[PDB]
Amino acid sequence: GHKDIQMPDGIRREEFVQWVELLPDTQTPSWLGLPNNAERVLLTTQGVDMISKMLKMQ
Repeated sequence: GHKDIQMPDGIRREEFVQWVELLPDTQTPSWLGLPNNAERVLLTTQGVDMISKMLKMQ
């Protein structure tokens, strides 16, 4: 949505590390700049891969 990642104001290493630890832990592909549906495409690809492997399994 309208939310965006804000860069830390700290000047030392420890502040940056503390910012990384505090990251929301809900990463979406839009963090990287990709569209949010890239994750859905990847999941679809992995599902088809699992289907292919289990088909090879019998």
